[PDB]
Amino acid sequence: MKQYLELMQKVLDEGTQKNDRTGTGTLSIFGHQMRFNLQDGFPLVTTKRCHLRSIIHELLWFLQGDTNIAYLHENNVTIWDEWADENGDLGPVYGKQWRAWPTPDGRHIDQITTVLNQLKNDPDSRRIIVSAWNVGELDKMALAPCHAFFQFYVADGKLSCQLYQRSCDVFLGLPFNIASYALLVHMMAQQCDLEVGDFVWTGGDTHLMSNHMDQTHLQLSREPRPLPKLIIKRKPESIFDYRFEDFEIEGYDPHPGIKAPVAI
Amino acid sequence: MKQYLELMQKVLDEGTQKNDRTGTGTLSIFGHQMRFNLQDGFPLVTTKRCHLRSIIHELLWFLQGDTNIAYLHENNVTIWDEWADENGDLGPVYGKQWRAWPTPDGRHIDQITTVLNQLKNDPDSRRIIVSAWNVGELDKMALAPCHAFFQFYVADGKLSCQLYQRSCDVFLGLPFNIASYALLVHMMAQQCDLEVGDFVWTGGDTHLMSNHMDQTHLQLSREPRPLPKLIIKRKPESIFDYRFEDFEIEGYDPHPGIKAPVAI
Ligand SMILES: O=C1NC(=O)N([C@H]2C[C@H](O)[C@@H](COP(=O)(O)O)O2)C[C@H]1[N+](=O)[O-]
Ligand SMILES: O=C1NC(=O)N([C@H]2C[C@H](O)[C@@H](COP(=O)(O)O)O2)C[C@H]1[N+](=O)[O-]
Repeated sequence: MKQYLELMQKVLDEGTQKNDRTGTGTLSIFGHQMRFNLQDGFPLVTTKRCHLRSIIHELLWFLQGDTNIAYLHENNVTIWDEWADENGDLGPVYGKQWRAWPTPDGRHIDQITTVLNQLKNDPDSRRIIVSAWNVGELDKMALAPCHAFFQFYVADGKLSCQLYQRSCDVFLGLPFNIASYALLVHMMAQQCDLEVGDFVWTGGDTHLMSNHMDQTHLQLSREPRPLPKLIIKRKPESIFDYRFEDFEIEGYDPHPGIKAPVAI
Repeated sequence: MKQYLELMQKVLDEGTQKNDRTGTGTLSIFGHQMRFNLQDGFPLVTTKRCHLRSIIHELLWFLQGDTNIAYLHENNVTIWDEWADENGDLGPVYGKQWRAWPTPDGRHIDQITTVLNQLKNDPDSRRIIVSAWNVGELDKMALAPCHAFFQFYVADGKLSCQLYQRSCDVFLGLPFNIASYALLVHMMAQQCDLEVGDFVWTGGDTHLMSNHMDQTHLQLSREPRPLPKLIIKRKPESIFDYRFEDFEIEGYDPHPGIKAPVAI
């Protein structure tokens, strides 16, 4: 996508050399924002093939409040394996905070239901927020949430969403994060009887791994194809009742996949 | 300031009419980002006079973890009066969350010290964050934090900071929020022996009150003057040992003040 390739070029042109915790260098910029009109099409990167199957399953898993990879395994989704312990536990990561944020007084807050209530009963609210950044539980998480904080917004029958992503691997992480939040906006809009508006992506440390220079050059040579169209085949009675087969992507014609290897 | 006046014009040109909880209309946009190179000067709005005295005292009060207005009163700062109860209590707002975020296991997390540790011992960290968005304590706050979440970043001996502000009154609130965070970046840089980099402001619902049309037109007619220079007169031994008189602003020559009235 146009916005994505401009970010990619901007990191190459403007990134400063920064070490990360792996020891691999990165090229890094701090602070960037992009916007996707969801009425223009589903924002799935076309300049390299992205397997949507994993994105969907992960999102459904988040919404269940599940932090054990067992569900992902039933479906042969392995994207969380490197972080899981022998039991398949990740600690209180994303889904746990979305659905069951623990308070000092013994409650567990369902942030997803809260947001649905607000969208339905107080759509002009400037407080419609989900946070995964639970300071008291960070130590226990396999890793700190990258996509940390998001806000919904309703104007003119349109649902928009802004994500604050503290840390972003532009090559491996970003394509997947944008699709995942766009899908969530579509499910939220469906459940609230609203139209989709904008997805606004905001980045903190937004970086390319230094061993991804060739892959980045390769991708930047490719021309974006038209965006696909997301189809939702049914309206469940709840945001928690979606199933994998409810979603269809139409018109997706990507350039071939690019493998990007990682250091250990 | 240039960036500020462009935001102001952009809300007028692009804002949609949105009601708020007061009942006053707003003109609102969702998602905006601006950047201030702090080496170019202190970002205090010149196209209307801003009284820095209040900004400073409020910031020192935040850093104390104090949520009772008593300290502000000793100094005849009244900006929090409309929200305080008869005892002068605000509930567990900003300062309480910065200095003493309560965990379910009975701890209180000092996020300011945490950030200082990281800046000194692990400056490449992509997790150097302070959040005021404590989901379990929102109900008890006089109001939900507007400036909710911020991230620090170190590259090339320069300290940058990004603020996510969920809700922003462009006329009354914003000038004051930018100065307050720029001052914090200067104090943090001083304590960590770093140079100042960028302050990146990111907005959610960014709005002008509909009864501020005349004041906005007036201000937009004015030409920005050069930015002032911040002077810190001493280096305290701790981020908690700053005093009002440690700060001086040099070269500040603003156009006259503009009063903006509010509905009740
Ligand atoms: O969804 C995600 N998107 C991402 O881009 N990441 C990336 C950003 C970083 O390159 C890395 C996390 O490392 P730290 O930022 O050091 O925690 O993983 C994180 C990630 N995740 O852990 O789920
Ligand atoms: O620092 C601040 N900056 C701001 O711009 N505000 C503004 C944004 C809104 O116009 C209003 C808060 O109302 P809600 O967004 O409805 O909570 O107050 C909030 C504020 N504060 O409460 O400290």
